[PDB]
Amino acid sequence: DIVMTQAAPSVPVTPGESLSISCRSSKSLLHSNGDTFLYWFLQRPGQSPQLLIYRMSNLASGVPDRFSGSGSGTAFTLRVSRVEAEDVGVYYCMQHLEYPFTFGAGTKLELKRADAAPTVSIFPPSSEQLTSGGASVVCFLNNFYPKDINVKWKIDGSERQNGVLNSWTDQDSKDSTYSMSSTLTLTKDEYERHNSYTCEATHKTSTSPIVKSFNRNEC
Amino acid sequence: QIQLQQSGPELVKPGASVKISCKASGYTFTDYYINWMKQKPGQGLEWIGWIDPGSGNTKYNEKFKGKATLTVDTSSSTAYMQLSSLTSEDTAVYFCAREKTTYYYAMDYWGQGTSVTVSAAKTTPPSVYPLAPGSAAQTNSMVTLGCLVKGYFPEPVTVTWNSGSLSSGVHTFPAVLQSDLYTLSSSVTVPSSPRPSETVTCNVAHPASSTKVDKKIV
Repeated sequence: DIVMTQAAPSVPVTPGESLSISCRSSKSLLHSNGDTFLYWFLQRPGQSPQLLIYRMSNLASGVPDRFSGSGSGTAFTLRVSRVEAEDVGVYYCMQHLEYPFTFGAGTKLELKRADAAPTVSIFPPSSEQLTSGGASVVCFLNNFYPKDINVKWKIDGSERQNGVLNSWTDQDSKDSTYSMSSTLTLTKDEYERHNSYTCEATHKTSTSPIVKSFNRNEC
Repeated sequence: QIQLQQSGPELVKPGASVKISCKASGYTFTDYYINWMKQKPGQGLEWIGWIDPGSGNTKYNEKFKGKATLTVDTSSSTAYMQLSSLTSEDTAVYFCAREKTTYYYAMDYWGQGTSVTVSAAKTTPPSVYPLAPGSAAQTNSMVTLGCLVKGYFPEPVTVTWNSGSLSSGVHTFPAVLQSDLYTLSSSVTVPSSPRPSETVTCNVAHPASSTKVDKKIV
């Protein structure tokens, strides 16, 4: 096995800018035939990977004039001239020299833009869910950028760390934002004992944490 | 019009086996190799093995040999891969890529992959719970509502808001596995004018259990 390594998991770039993705092999993909057996593919994202460049410096068919492969020995570099919306995805560098064939981790291309604030929202357990013996408090933090954010669940001022399940959507194609859905679950035995449930969110677009809350006896 | 179409969603339990397909079109099936790649939910991508369709000579990954059995079908233009002694470590997406062996050595086209799911043998219909706020001022225009789909198996779920009318503002979140079940939730940003005097009912569908549940948000 030849370990294929890709430094950064993700690399953000604004549309129009030039991107440079690095790949690193374990040995050396040289041949003597004069060719270096390196391959670049593009998963995108619920779509199938597509060959971009073969034999290190060869633009496959259909692949635009803006992509470009370069490097030597163990240092390989993919380069996009003008980043367009379609280029978004995980880029894979794979070797086709020794057996078995190995694939690099994968460097994802994210889009940059102006910072936006998370439109946080908190929802109390449904009347129907409660009657089933369970209680779930849902907190939605809609459109925001960058991707980084932190949700601290509070129950009567005490931080709840066990029982929370997060779910972040992929980067939106249209506005280039990020969404998340924090859900806390209890026993409808531990839920009745409390008054307030807070969904706190620490983001770059706020000097202080965005706090959304609700109290049980409150109509 | 050169394309490769794979079988699709696979229904397997531990210890059993499953046969993945990958029909090739738009070209001579015999003068091009056929690799098979595996991909964990988000762990990466890896080679399993190729097969020369001109003569069934196969080459496998030592780590997948003894579990993977590639077999072609020159009856027309189809390709198969058997996965025996399935473990939960096999739950993943498998791709089938063509290959220009001789000159380029370039894996040209690809299939759409086949999601093989091997679980502790569960199967359960979801429970849909409507999500409405606890208060809301009229000045606070864009009102956000939601639909919590909890306790189901297996994927996927068809979540819609009115009947397909409510398109914009729909955020259907990626389902995260609980213990032995899946759970997701969706939300919509609707103006403070329509909601109060207009119904919002999310349409949840579970093909696996063949159940349709409509729940009004109030």
